[PDB]
Amino acid sequence: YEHTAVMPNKVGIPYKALVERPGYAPVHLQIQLVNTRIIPSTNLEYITC
Amino acid sequence: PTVSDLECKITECTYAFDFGGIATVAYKSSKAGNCPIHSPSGVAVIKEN
Repeated sequence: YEHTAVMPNKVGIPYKALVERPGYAPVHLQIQLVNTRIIPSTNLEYITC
Repeated sequence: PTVSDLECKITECTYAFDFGGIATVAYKSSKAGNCPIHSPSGVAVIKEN
């Protein structure tokens, strides 16, 4: 079974969801960010000193 | 055992080709025992006998 939602982006605040599967006891899940590392694509031009 | 003071409560159901409905009954007995259950109407089929 799968579940979808939207979560606000913040490093510390966790996110608690409660999935429902009819004919079954509900289960809750807990997901928490640790990082968000944007990485750009770069190339060198020259150096100086 | 004589059966009286019945109360049937529907918990949850959903129409699908498998048994997707569950309901509960409260009851006041005369004495312990076993006797069958049945639905004469055809709107729903009873999984149990």
